[PDB]
Amino acid sequence: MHRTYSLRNSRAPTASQLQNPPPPPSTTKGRFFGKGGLAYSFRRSAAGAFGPELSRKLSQLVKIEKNVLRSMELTANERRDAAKQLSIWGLENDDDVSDITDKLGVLIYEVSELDDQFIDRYDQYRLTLKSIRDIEGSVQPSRDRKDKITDKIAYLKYKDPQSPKIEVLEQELVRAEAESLVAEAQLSNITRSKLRAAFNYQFDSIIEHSEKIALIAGYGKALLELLDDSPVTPGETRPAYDGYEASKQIIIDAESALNEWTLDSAQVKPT
Amino acid sequence: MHRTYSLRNSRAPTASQLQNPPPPPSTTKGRFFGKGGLAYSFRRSAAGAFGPELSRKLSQLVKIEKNVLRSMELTANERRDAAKQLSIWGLENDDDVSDITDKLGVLIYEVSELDDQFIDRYDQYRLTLKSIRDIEGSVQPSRDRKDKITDKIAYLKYKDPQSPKIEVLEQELVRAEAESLVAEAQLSNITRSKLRAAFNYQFDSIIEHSEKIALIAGYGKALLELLDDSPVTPGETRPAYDGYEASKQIIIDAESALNEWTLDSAQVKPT
Amino acid sequence: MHRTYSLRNSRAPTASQLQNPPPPPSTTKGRFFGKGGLAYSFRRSAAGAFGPELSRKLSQLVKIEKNVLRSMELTANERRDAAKQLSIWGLENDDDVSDITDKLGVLIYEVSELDDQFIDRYDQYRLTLKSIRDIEGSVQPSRDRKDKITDKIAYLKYKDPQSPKIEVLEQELVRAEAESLVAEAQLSNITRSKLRAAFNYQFDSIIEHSEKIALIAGYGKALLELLDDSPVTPGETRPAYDGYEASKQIIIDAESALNEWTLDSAQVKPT
Ligand SMILES: O=P(O)(O)O[C@@H]1[C@H](O)[C@H](O)[C@@H](OP(=O)(O)O)[C@H](OP(=O)(O)O)[C@H]1O
Ligand SMILES: O=P(O)(O)O[C@@H]1[C@H](O)[C@H](O)[C@@H](OP(=O)(O)O)[C@H](OP(=O)(O)O)[C@H]1O
Ligand SMILES: O=P(O)(O)O[C@@H]1[C@H](O)[C@H](O)[C@@H](OP(=O)(O)O)[C@H](OP(=O)(O)O)[C@H]1O
Repeated sequence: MHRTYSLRNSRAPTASQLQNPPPPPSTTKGRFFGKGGLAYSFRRSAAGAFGPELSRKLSQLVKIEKNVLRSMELTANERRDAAKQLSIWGLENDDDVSDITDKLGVLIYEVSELDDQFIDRYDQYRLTLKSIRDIEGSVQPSRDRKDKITDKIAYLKYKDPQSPKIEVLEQELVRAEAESLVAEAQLSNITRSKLRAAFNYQFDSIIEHSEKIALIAGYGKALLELLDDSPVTPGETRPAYDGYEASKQIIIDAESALNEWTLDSAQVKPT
Repeated sequence: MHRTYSLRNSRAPTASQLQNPPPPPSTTKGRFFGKGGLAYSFRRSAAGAFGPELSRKLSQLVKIEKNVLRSMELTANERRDAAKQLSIWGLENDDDVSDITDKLGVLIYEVSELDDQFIDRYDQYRLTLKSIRDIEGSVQPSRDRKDKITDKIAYLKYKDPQSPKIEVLEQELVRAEAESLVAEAQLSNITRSKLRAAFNYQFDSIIEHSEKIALIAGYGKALLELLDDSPVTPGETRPAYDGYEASKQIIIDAESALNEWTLDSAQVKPT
Repeated sequence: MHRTYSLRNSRAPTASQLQNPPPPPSTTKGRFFGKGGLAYSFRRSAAGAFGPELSRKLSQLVKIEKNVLRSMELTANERRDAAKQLSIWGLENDDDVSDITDKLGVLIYEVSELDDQFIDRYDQYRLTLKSIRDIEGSVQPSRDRKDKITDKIAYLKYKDPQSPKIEVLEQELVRAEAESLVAEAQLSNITRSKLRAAFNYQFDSIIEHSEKIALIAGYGKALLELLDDSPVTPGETRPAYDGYEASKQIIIDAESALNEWTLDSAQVKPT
C-alpha cells in the first residue's frame, strides 16, 4: 500500500526492489485512453440512470465486471496467436532452436486455455451478483409505497381532521408496515450468504489459476535450462544437437503434473 | 493438451472436472471480434511487408507482443475501478457489510499494482527481442550482396569468357565470402544468448506475479471467513458486530507477507 | 503424430528420415481438388439433412465410406493397365529385358486382385455400420413421442388444472416411459457389439492385405536381383542371356507362398 501510507505516488523500496532495481515504466503507455471507443462509457452510464434507485449501483458494477471479463478474452487470444507466430518463426533456424522454440510455444499455448475457464468462473460470479441486484430492485417498491401512504396520511390530516378517509388510510398504512416488516428481513437474509458464496468461488478460482500458471512457468524454465549456449569462433561447426528425448519427457511430466493437481493439494500455504 | 491428443475440440475429463463439473461457457462471447477496430490489423499487416525479408517475422511478433501488453493495462484499470465502485456501493448497508466490502475492495486494489510491474517487465522482454530483430535485419544485406556478385559472375562467364572483368569480380567474390564467414558467426553467436536471457526473465516475472496473486487471494479468503451469516426471523435485531480489530490485523499481516516475500523464498516447488 | 505434438505442419526427423532424407513433395499436386465434380459434394450434403436427426451423422459416414471404396477400384484398374502397358513396351528390347519386364508386369498384376477382395470386405464393413444407423434411426421416434406427450401435459396443466384430460395424458405418459425404458436398453445393447465386430473384421482384412502385398514385393525384389548389368564398350556384344529357368522357379515359389499363407501364420508379430 504505497498510496495509502505516503502522499507520494511512487513505489517505496522493498526486498524485491533492494535485490533488483525496478525497471523503467513502459514506453508504450499513451495519454489517450482508447478504451474501445465510447461504447464502454455508454454501457457504463446508461445502466446507472434507468432502473430503480435502490439497485442502480449493482447494475454499474455488473457492467464493469462484464467489461473486465471481456478484456481477458482478447488478451488470451492475442497471447495464443503470439505463441503460434513464435513457433512459426522458429522453424528456419538451427536444429536445437527449431525445437526449443516449438516446445516453448506449446507450453505458452495453455495460458489461454486456463484463461477460458477463469473467464467462465468469472461469468458465474457475475451472475451470482446479478441475482442480488435483481432481488433488491424488486424489494424497493414496497418501501416506496409505504412512504407514499405515510405522506398522504400526513397531508390529509393537516388538510382537515374531519375527513372519513383517516381510518381506511391508517389501516392501509398498518398493512403496508406489516408487509415491509417481513420484506426487509427477507431482503437482508440472502445478501450476506450470496455475497460470501460468490466471493469464495472467485477466490478459489483465482488461487487455482495462479498455481497452475506458476507450475507451468516453472516447468518451462526447467525445459529452457537444457538449451546449451557457447560462443563459436568463425569457421567452426557446432556439434550435432541430440536432446530430442529429454524435452518430450519434460513436457510429458508437465502434462502429468497439470492433470494430477487438485485444489486440496495446493502447494501455496498462506501463513 | 486436449486439442493435440484428440480430434475433439471439447475438454477431456480431469481430476478437477471429476471433482466439480465444468461451468457452462460464458454467454457474453459474441461472434464479432471487435478487436479495437482495424488499427490492430493495420499494425499487424503493415509491419510484415516493409523492411528486409530476413527480419519480417520478428517485427510482427514485436507488434503482437505490444498489443498483448496494451490489453493488460486496460484490464487492470477496469478491475481497479470495479474495486472502487464496489467499495462505494458497500457504504449504505449494515455495519459488518460496510466494512467487509471496503476491506475486500482494498485487497482487490493491488492486482492492478502487480499488473503494472508485470507490464514493465513485459516491455523489457519485448525490447530484448527487438534487439535480435534489429541485428538480423542488419546482417541480411551482406549475404544479399554476395548472392548478387555470384549471379553477376555466373552470367558474365556465360556471356563471354574473354572479358577482363573475371579476375576483379572473383576477387570481390572472395572478399565478400571472407566477410560473410565472420558475419554469420557474429549473427549466430548472440541469438541463443539473448533469447535465453529474455525468456528466463519473462518466466521469473510470471512466477513472481502468480505467487503474489495467490498469496493475496488466500489472505482475502482468510479475511472473508470472518463474515458471519445466520438467518434472521422477521422482527428480530441482529447483535452488534464487533470485529474491527481482526480485519486490521489481517490486512497488516497481508502487507507484511507481501513485502517480505522474495524470489528465493518461492513457496511453489515444481517437481 | 507430427501435427499433434508440434504447431508445425512439417515432418519431425525420425530414424528413416535420418537414414535417408525425405523426398521433395510431388509436383503434380494441383490447388484445385477436382474431386469428381460436384457429385461427391451432393452425395455428401443431401444425405445429412433429410432423415431423422439421430441418424444423420452415420448416413454421412456411410456415404464417405462408399466414396473411399469407390476410389480404390479406379486405382486398382489403373495400376493393372499400367502393368499391361509396361509388359507391352518391354517386348521390343533385349532378350533379358523382354523377359524381366514381362515377369515384373505379371507380379504387379496381382495388386488389383488383392484390392478387389479388400474392397469386398470394405463393403461388408460398410453394411455392418449401416445396420446400426438404421436401428438408431428407427429408435428415435419413441423418445420424440414421449417428449411431445410430456410437453402437452406441461402446457395443459398450466392452461387449466380442472380439465379431465390430465388422467388419460398421464397414463399415456407412463405407458410411453415404460416403452422407452426397454427401447433405450435394446438400442444400447447391440451398438457396442456390432461396432466391435465390424472393426475387428476391417483390421483383419487390412493386416492380411498388407502382409500379402509385402510378400509379393519381397519376391519381386528377389526376382529383379537376377537382372545382371555391366557397362559395355562400343562395338562389343553382350553374352547370350540364359536365365529363363530361374525366373519360372521364382514365380512358382511366389504362387506357392501366396497360396499357402494363412491368417494364423502371420509373419508380423506386433509387440
Ligand atoms: O514515435 P512514434 O511515431 O510513435 O513511433 C514509435 C518509435 O518512434 C518507432 O517508430 C518504433 O520503434 P522501432 O523503430 O524500434 O520499431 C516504435 O514502435 P514500438 O512502440 O513497438 O517499439 C513506435 O511506437
Ligand atoms: O440480448 P441482448 O439485447 O444482447 O441483451 C442481453 C440480455 O437480453 C439482457 O438485456 C441483459 O441481461 P439483464 O436483463 O439481466 O441485465 C444482458 O446483459 P448482461 O450480458 O450484462 O448480462 C444483455 O447482454
Ligand atoms: O506446366 P504444364 O502446362 O502444367 O505442363 C507440365 C510441364 O510443363 C511439362 O509439360 C510436362 O513435363 P514433360 O515435358 O517432361 O512431359 C508435365 O507433365 P508431367 O506432370 O506428367 O511430368 C506437365 O504437367
